[PDB]
Amino acid sequence: TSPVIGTPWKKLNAPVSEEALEGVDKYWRVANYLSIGQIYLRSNPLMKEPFTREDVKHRLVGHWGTTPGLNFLIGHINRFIADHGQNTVIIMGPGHGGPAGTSQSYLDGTYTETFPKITKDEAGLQKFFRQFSYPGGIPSHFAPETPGSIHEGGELGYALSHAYGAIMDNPSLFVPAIVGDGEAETGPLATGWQSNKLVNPRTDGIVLPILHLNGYKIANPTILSRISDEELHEFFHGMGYEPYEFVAGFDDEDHMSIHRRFAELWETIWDEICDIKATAQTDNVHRPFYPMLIFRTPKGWTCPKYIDGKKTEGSWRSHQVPLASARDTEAHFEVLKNWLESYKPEELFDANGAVKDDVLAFMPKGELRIGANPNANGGVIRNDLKLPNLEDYEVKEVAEYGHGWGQLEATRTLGAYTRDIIKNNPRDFRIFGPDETASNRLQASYEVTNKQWDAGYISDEVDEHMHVSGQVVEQLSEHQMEGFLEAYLLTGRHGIWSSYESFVHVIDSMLNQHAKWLEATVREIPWRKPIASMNLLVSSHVWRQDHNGFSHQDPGVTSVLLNKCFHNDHVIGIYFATDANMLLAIAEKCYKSTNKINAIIAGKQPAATWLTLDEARAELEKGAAAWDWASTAKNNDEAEVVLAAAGDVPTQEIMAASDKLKELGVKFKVVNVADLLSLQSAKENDEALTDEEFADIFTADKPVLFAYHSYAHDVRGLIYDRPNHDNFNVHGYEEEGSTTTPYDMVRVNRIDRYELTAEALRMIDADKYADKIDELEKFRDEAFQFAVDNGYDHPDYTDWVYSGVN
Amino acid sequence: TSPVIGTPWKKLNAPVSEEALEGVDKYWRVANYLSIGQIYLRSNPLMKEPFTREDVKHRLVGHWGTTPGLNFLIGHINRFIADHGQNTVIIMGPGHGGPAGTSQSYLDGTYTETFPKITKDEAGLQKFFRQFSYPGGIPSHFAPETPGSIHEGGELGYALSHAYGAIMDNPSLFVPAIVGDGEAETGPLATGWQSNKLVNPRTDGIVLPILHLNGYKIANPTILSRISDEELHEFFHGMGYEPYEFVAGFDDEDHMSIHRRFAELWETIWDEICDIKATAQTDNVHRPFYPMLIFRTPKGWTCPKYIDGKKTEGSWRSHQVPLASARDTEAHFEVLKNWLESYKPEELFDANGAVKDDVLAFMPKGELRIGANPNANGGVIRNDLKLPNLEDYEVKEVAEYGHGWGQLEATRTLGAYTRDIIKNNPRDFRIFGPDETASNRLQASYEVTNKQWDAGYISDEVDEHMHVSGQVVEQLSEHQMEGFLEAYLLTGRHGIWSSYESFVHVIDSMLNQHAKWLEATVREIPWRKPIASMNLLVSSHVWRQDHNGFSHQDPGVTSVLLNKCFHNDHVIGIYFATDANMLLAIAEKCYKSTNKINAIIAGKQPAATWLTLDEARAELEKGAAAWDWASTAKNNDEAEVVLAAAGDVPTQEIMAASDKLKELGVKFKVVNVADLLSLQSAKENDEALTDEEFADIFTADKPVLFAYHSYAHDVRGLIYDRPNHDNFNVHGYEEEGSTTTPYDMVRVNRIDRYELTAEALRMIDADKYADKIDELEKFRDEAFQFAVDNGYDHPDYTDWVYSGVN
Ligand SMILES: Cc1ncc(C[n+]2csc(CCOP(=O)(O)OP(=O)(O)O)c2C)c(N)n1
Ligand SMILES: Cc1ncc(C[n+]2csc(CCOP(=O)(O)OP(=O)(O)O)c2C)c(N)n1
Ligand SMILES: [Mg+2]
Ligand SMILES: [Mg+2]
Repeated sequence: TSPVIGTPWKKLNAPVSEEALEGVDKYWRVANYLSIGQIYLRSNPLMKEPFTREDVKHRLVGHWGTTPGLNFLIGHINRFIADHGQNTVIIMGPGHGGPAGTSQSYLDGTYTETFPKITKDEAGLQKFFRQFSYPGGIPSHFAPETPGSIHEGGELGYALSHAYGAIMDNPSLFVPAIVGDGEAETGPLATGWQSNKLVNPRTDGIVLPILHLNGYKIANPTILSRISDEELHEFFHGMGYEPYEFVAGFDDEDHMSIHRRFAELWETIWDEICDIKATAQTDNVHRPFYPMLIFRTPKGWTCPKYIDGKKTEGSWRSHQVPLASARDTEAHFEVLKNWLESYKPEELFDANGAVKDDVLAFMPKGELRIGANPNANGGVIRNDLKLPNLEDYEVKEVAEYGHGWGQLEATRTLGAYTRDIIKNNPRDFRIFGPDETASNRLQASYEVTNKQWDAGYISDEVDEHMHVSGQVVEQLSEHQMEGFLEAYLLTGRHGIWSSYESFVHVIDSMLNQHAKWLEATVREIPWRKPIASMNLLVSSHVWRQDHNGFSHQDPGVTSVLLNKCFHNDHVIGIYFATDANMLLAIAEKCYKSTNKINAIIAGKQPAATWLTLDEARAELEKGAAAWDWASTAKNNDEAEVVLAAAGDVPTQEIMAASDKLKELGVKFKVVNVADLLSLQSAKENDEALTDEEFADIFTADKPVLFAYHSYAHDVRGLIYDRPNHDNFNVHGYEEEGSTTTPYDMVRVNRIDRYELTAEALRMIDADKYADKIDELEKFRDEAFQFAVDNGYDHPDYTDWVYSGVN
Repeated sequence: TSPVIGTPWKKLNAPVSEEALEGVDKYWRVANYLSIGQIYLRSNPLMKEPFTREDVKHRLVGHWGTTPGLNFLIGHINRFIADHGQNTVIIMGPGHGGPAGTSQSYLDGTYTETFPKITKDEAGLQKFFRQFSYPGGIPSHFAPETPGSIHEGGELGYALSHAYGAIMDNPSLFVPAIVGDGEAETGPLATGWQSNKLVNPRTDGIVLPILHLNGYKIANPTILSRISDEELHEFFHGMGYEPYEFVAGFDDEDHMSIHRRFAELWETIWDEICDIKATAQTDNVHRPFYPMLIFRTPKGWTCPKYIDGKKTEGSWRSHQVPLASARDTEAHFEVLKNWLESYKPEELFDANGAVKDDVLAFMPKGELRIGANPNANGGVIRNDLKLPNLEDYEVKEVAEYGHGWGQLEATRTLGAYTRDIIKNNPRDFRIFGPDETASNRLQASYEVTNKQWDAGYISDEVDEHMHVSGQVVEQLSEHQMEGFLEAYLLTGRHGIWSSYESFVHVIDSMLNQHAKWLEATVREIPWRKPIASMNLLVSSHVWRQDHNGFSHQDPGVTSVLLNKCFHNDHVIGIYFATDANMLLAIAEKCYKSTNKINAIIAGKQPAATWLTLDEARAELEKGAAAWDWASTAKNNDEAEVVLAAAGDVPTQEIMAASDKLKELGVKFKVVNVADLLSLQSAKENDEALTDEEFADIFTADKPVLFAYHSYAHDVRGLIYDRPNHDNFNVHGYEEEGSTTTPYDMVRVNRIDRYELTAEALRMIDADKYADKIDELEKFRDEAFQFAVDNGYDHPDYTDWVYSGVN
């Protein structure tokens, strides 16, 4: 559960003290000095003479155009957290301002705790300076290695979705979400503005969006900064916000005059937020206007105004590095030396090199710190889900009526299971879906919870299962759902989210980024505890898009997921639910797991059930298993072909083809691969099937016919070094489809039962079976003409039931 | 060039006639009847008795929740185009309202022209009804097979970007962009609202956004419909629009009263647009507020109000199909019969079954029609680029100083070439980039054009190369850039767009969709003429992300591009520019091509040049070629290894390793693969290298060491059936990186020169070369410790120049 920390939502009821703002100004100066020492210096952190070009880095990498503004905001937020005792997580949208975050971690004392070799003295300062963006050092962005970070910020557009996710079901947590003005042009964040219509001020926390409007992107100005102030305020008010505006640094006003002004504006905003929270305890049915801060400052605000006669401060020329070579001229080194001395570090550091005590007296202590806040490290919060007994949801008719029974929909079983998980776990488990929960048949959870909706209600003929609080969030944006769930998991909670297969590509970037958060975490960051897994139910898949057609058919999610399987990280799982029982086993395993991205590919269509629960779990631990009840060959020597399958429709076609093969006396084996990554190379993947086990499943000399859900490229690229891999003949999706009957969909991809039987016959003896092969091939065309003439699939195809049903 | 059609931007200066609105109402009724006959009927289109359940489709697929609103808007737009003679292309954002578009194509006469077997009589109406969403029929969405369509609309969020792209450099074209209210929640379209700050009213056309606010998504209401009207107008005004609002169908007002009211509102909006256009001829430096229409209607507006006691009209229950089974009960069939008779088709069709003449008298004729407009079929507009002589831009120093000369940046050559293409082709070629044109070194085009920017200007110390008109558009959104370019090509123009490699994933969906527009076009749609290719310069690639690090390294674009290579469509090209000359040849070939997606992967870093222009073109036509100047073995028999490469950094490492191999007497071959898809299976890909050519390039028995830009999975999945494929040892990206020196980046991926030399030595004789292998392995660690100690890469690595430089 999310803990209550400090004294939440308290008003100051006093002026901001002068001593605190003294401390805030000194903090800002020292944070800018650290952020510059990191970029430029490799030695001599405190500029003991001789300070020469020997002390400067050979290759200057990093960013400065956002760092002083971030340091300003972070120092003021630190004063605020010390004063109010607020439970606060900062989300840094422009993550390229990494030196700001590392300077915070260093100054609040958490960096030395996490990394003991970076001491708080001259040698520790030298190591801290050298390690930024260095061989064998720390990254340039706001990284998982950086304490106090739940968001990398490298790939832009997801500060707001992550903020609204982090506050969900989390009522005491305050999140200032700093948003770059260039990042605000990206598609994800524009729609992430509208997510205050999906949170409740009573049951969820408060997100304060700080638009960091410094006017410029890389080498280009931002649209928001160059439209009129009337337009900007009108725009933010049309999205349910009260815009506040702060402008600074565009004239010669004294720094204290700026710190004081920001203190009054900040306390005004805090009082509006506290009023909203206090009102929500009585009335939470009508939405408030949350304050949001527009923070207009010059880009690179403390750097030299002009360098080489080019406007540097207040321009895009300060984005990455002013003084691109302070190492190769004497004039640029003098500019750099003057820039470092303009902060007066001589008074901010003591003799031994530690930041002076009066510079950090205004700082929060203990669990209130940014790097120490448990919501930033959501693995220490996390507790296991309390799971219902799986046998309660098993489809038992397979156990007595025989394999292949029924016309059930696989995802309804997961719906019931997830409903009871929600029942056992309220306020820790949440279901997201881009308008598609009821189309993936996960609506059984409406028996115990509602869709959280905080826009207007109009009627009850149209607004069923909607409520101002709920455990089902549903907005038509995959970016929103994925950012919500990722921030939900990163804070310590659990969740599933469902989607159409073809639109998972919309978040290929986001998944990639999350994998990079996991790949980095499992490799080099032990102090970050495991978080829950990102569970993605992929349904309404390529083979059954009757209503939509070719635009909704693209199973390429498997390929993008296969690219993140390296160095024994195991941060990826791709599971194929052949039926409801296998889906139960997969979902149980996935809900128990940690630090992974689990894509469970299950169909919503009426499909037969093949396994019992014990059989499903037994197939699960191996990933691939032989179906002894479907095989006609007792041992590996007898079979004239191995028929392997991965996916519900490929499984159905393999089984129907096996029925026809039985009538011709063909001895074959039947294999089902539930988990794709078990087929990976044994030396590469230590949790994949060993080579002996793989050869036992697939006969070394005998041909293997493989029917696969996605593109066959993904199977062939995975088994390349496996034994008997030359004989594998993968049949997968082949970018051929439309709106048409279900048999046609598999016909045009050469994955129907007739084509599979003909493929197996050709693997054995093309000459002996020539007449039967011809008969099958002309039957495919007759059965297509049947669907054209009559509008539905052939009775031979529709009515087929497996021979193993009693 | 974009043609001027009709009489653009003319005011009516008269009331809308009563006869025209009579026609508009009759059109709306007949369009609704056709849109229902398509979904529900397979026979008896005009309901001659006996009209029985025999006449209804077995499987009812399709959508209705948006179709009557679309028919309303389209009929009114048709009256408008007939009256004003406007050059108009409609972009249908909710593309699942396909029956509306097909009903338009049928009613304006273009459908019979394109498809002669769908006549305009009873049999033709029966075929038109049966073919919708049928085996062997037409798709459900607004498809390339549908005349008058440039946008599929299946995957949501790109109606607005496509509209603003279609009007760019196109001053007489009017685009009403119909936007679904659910689609408006998606991330892409939220930022596509802000694209009126990137178009000029003088040089570009006018986009009118029609928000089709029917209140509901699939099974969920929309955020925009449930916020206050004040908020909605404030929101649209903060984005530079004047909101107009129309509300209809929510009471018992007469249909004519609605058509009249809409006529008046539409002419008011048109007069504001015409005022904007006339003002722009004198003043185009200050941005106007373009009108946008908010079209509030009930979802499924003419369907039965209640079915099964559930609110159907004005609800989300009417999204796909009311009466999910009008075939399986008699009551539902009676509901359907009453629904069809409520339009009074008895007076809309004549005896022979044609739509009556007075129903379509108000319709536009000739080139003004939606299905006949040349901007919808942008292949008939298209003309070839006038290309500068390639030899003008060749890097000639390779020809005299020897291969491997220099430290040039490859993309600057493309910058100059593209600059001269822009010079020869203004107002037909355009450069897009998500804030990254100057970071990919394409800024040479600023010598002949400017960045188009129509927000505010503040200074000239920061606003260089910006102008209210230009051929370089640059917004920080990959969705925006890709939609702009796709609508630019679909209208008949040409373009390039550049991006970081890691963020191309942001548009994996969009590329997929465009490939589906091309796969469908090259297979079954001959009447659609070829459009220019989508040219994507992928730069700032994985191997040289010094400033950014792990968050900016993901070369997975190659994998998603490989999934669209089927059935000899050739709609995909993946090219690796090994140096500037190869880049010139690739870019020339790509600019000449049609109906393709060409990803050109080129580095912006200082890299050596290896080929002359003639050599580069000679490598180009084959895709892969042997470097005879780098090989030490004269024939295929002598070589003890083949070193193949694809990519500038892999090429550099192969060449440096070849230098070390030369010192040990190893006989080897050197191969460079410029085009990835030539390595594909010969039987699958008729334009790939034949099997004999492939075996000639790669020795059958000899091991092949392959250094590859992207993940090795993509190489292994492509050569699976090729000869000698067992001996291939692909070395690619392995998700291991950070901010560090360039040698470290290739060190941690086992793709550096030392590791490649050791790999080749192990392929030959591990025992004989054991000491040398050990020496190489410990040198890698020494050269990494050098970078850690000193901050830059080893002199042995940095200073290395190929031995072939004179
Ligand atoms: C989607 C995406 N496209 C491009 C980039 C490359 N990039 C890194 S930083 C940056 C500019 C930062 O813009 P803004 O939000 O205005 O930041 P600030 O002014 O704080 O530097 C860009 C385009 C990215 N990180 N993500
Ligand atoms: C990105 C994306 N996510 C999901 C879908 C699935 N989908 C198809 S139609 C639809 C609802 C249409 O919403 P809206 O724009 O409100 O349309 P309308 O009210 O006109 O039906 C959805 C979610 C999609 N096409 N694209
Ligand atoms: Mg900015
Ligand atoms: Mg809608």
